[PDB]
Order: sequence, then structure tokens, then C-alpha cells
Amino acid sequence: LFPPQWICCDIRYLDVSILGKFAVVMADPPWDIYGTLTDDEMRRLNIPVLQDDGFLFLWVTGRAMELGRECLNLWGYERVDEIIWVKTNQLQRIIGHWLNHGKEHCLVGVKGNPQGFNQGLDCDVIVAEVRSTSHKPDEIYGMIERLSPGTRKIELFGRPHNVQPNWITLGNQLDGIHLLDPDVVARFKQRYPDGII
Amino acid sequence: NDYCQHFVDTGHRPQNFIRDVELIRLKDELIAKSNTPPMYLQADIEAFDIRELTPKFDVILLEPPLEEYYREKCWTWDDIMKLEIDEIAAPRSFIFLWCGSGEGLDLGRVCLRKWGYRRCEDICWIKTNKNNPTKTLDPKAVFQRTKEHCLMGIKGTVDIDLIITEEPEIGNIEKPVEIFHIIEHFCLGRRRLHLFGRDSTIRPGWLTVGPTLTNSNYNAETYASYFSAPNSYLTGCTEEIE
Ligand SMILES: O=C(NC[C@]1(O)CCCN(c2cc(NCc3ccccc3)ncn2)C1)c1ccc(CN2CC3(CCC3)[C@H]2C2CC2)cc1
Repeated sequence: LFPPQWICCDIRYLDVSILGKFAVVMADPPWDIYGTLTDDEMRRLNIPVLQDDGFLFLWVTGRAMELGRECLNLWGYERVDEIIWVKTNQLQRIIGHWLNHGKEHCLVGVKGNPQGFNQGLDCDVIVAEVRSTSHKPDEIYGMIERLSPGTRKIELFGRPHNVQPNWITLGNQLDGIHLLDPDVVARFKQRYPDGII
Repeated sequence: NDYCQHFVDTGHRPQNFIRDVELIRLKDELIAKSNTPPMYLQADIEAFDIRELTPKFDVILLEPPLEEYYREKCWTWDDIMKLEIDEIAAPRSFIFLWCGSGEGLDLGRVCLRKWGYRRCEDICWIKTNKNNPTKTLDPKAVFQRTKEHCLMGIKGTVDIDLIITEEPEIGNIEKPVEIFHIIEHFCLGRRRLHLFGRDSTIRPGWLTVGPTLTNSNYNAETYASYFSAPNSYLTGCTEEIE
């Protein structure tokens, strides 16, 4: 079901096995560098059930630059790329205690044998204006769409602005449960007959 | 304006459109005044006992020639990881490690931990292509690689983390001289080592060691003399002591 879908929930306790497999997973987790997850909770997240072949996009900062690599590898991925977003203002000028930070990082992991992807279409630098606090740039969805067009995708720890066609968004600040894919709707009713998690 | 779409359309990398890419010039003068004379040594570092380099360094810049630098003797991460960097670093010291853009972003972190550092900054050399708007991808690459990372590590107790310059010519392996400004502005100390530097990177305030150097002037005791008292603990950002 192409139009946006989402599930308000605590990603720790939701049974993600009901959602099927995704060509792309993206996550912007609350690392314990305000709703944080501990390193063990992050390690235990059931990312491995979500894909057999495809890509993982994992936003990282501070010590999660290292801890995100750990989770990525533990979850069964190999880091094959790292996107950086150069944060600019409206005049295309650039906006960790040793250096000032002009950028945010997003690791790119591959799992299995993905085929039918358009590798090489985008480059690994994003230049885009800062919207809000902790808001990631919308350009990442265009890059992800060109890499794997039309496929089903899932975002963990998304916010309401992050919902997108072809994406299912999980996050604890979304407004309720909105699901349209019939295979998912079935497995959700079966696993959650009273609609609570 | 979607600059990722614009790059897909035109071949112009998004960094091409960053614009602009009071008086921190006294600091520079003080750096220039306290700088030791340049010193340098031709050495084949695989065959070379690293302990011969004394004293222990406050700052180590490490720039191994990765195979990926030669797109059109290279060092693998295997070779690099077996370097005994911990034996020549001062107990409180810093490292800056050029990691390229591939597996080095992972293996370079292994090296930093192996030698006793933790990463405190990730510095990105972002390469524009204003003067030539295609790249031959590493097989594992999902995206076109238009940057390189220099990891900063610390062991023991003004600038941004971006360098933007135009992508050098095919087979030019030089890194932007701006990395030296960033390092020197940190005021980390005056014992500064550049491993795998070249004739073209020799620089005041630095000891350069590499296989392609054509001349040497390194002497252990002469080099130590620059840091004997009353100069042992200078940041390299203060006046020389009278
Ligand atoms: O606010 C956030 N994201 C929505 C939540 O929804 C909110 C609330 C907790 N969060 C959860 C947490 C959860 N379970 C644990 C729990 C439940 C209830 C109480 C306490 C703890 N389940 C579902 N969402 C996320 C958020 C916070 C920080 C950042 C960092 N960014 C910004 C950055 C810049 C480019 C992108 C990136 C960065 C590179 C590293 C991003 C998003």
C-alpha cells in the first residue's frame, strides 16, 4: 500500500515480526550519548527480522559513531557507505568539544544480496538547510527512492513529519495506528486483537 | 532546492554550492614563532623500528598510502594496524588518521583503539567538482564517494570539522594542507610527527618520516634539544621563553 503508514508505539516492545520484510530500513535512534535507550536495548532491537536483502541507514553522533557500527555489525550488516549531511542556512553557508560540528552522519549498511538497486546515482554528501531540532533532511528520502524505487521501507524512531509514501513509520509521538497494507493489517489484528502493544 | 536531485541531473556535487568555503592571526604568528625547524627522515616504515623515533610525540599525523588512493607500494589496513604507534606516542597525545572513504572508516577506528586512543572528532575532507562535472564505484559502494575522513583520536587526560576543496587530479594523492592548520590551532604541543609525509609536505614545527623522502636531516639528540627545559611543556601557541 503505497501511501504513508505509521504505528505509534514503543519500538522496544512492538513485535516487528508482523511487518514483513523491507528493501530499506532507516533508524534515527535516541542513543544514550530524553527518551533514551540503553546500549543493551539498542543491541537487542529486533532489526534482524526486518530484512533478508537490502540496506540500512543508521544516523549516528558522538560515541554512537562507534556504538552504531557495533549494532550495525551485530544486526548482521556490513557498513558499505557513510552519508554526511552538511548543515547550511538559507544563504548556503555552514551552520564534540574540540571542533565545531558542521555535519551529521548516517551509516549505510548492506545485508544479504540486494539486486535491482540503482547504486551510484547519488553521492554521499547532502547539502541542505536545517529545518527544526533533530529533524533530518528530506533529501534522504529522494536518495533512498532513487536507490530502491517503489519498494517497501520502514523507519524507526520517526516523527510525524517523517511519514512518506512507500514508508511505514514507527515512533512514540505518532498519532495512533494507520495501516493500509492488507497483509500487515491481518498480521496486526492477529497479533494485537485489542489494538494495544 | 534539492541538491541531491541537482547532482543526479547535472553531475555537480551538492558541495559545489556551499558558499564561503575576528583575527585568529595572532595565534598563527605565535604558532609560527614557537615552531621547531622542520625535520625529516627517509625511512621504509615497514622495515623500520619505530622506537628509533624519539622523544615521544604530542601529535601524530598518519597518512598511509591506501590502495584506493590509486584509482587510475600501497599500504593495506593489515600493514597499518601492525604499526606500533603506541610505542612512540606520549601518554597524553593526539592522533589524526587519514582513513579514506571505504573500509578505512571502520578499520581506522580499530587502529585508534588498538593504539590506545578514543575518537573525539571525525574531520571530513569534502571534495567539490566545479571544474569537472562520473566516478568509478568501489563494488560495495552504494553511493558515489566524494569525501575522505581524517579521524582525530586522544589518549590520556575556532575550527569546524569540514575541509572543502576541489577534487585533485587523478593520481594526485595529496591531502589538503588545511589539516595542518586545524591541528596546529588545537595547540596540543610541539612534538609533531607526520608519518608517510613527503618532500612536498615538510613543514616547520613538524618531523616528517616517509619512504619517498629524498633527503634526511633527522638527529634524535638534535630533535630532543628543541624540547629540553624550559621548553618541555609548551603548547606551541605561546611565546618562546626568553
Ligand atoms: O525525538 C527524536 N525522535 C522521535 C522519538 O519518537 C521521540 C521520543 C523518543 N523516541 C522513541 C523511543 C521509543 N522507546 C523508548 C522510550 C519510550 C517512552 C519513554 C522513554 C523511552 N519508541 C519510539 N520512539 C524517538 C529524536 C532525538 C535525537 C535525534 C538526533 N538526530 C537528529 C539527527 C540529525 C539528523 C537526524 C539525528 C543525529 C545524528 C544522530 C533524532 C530524533
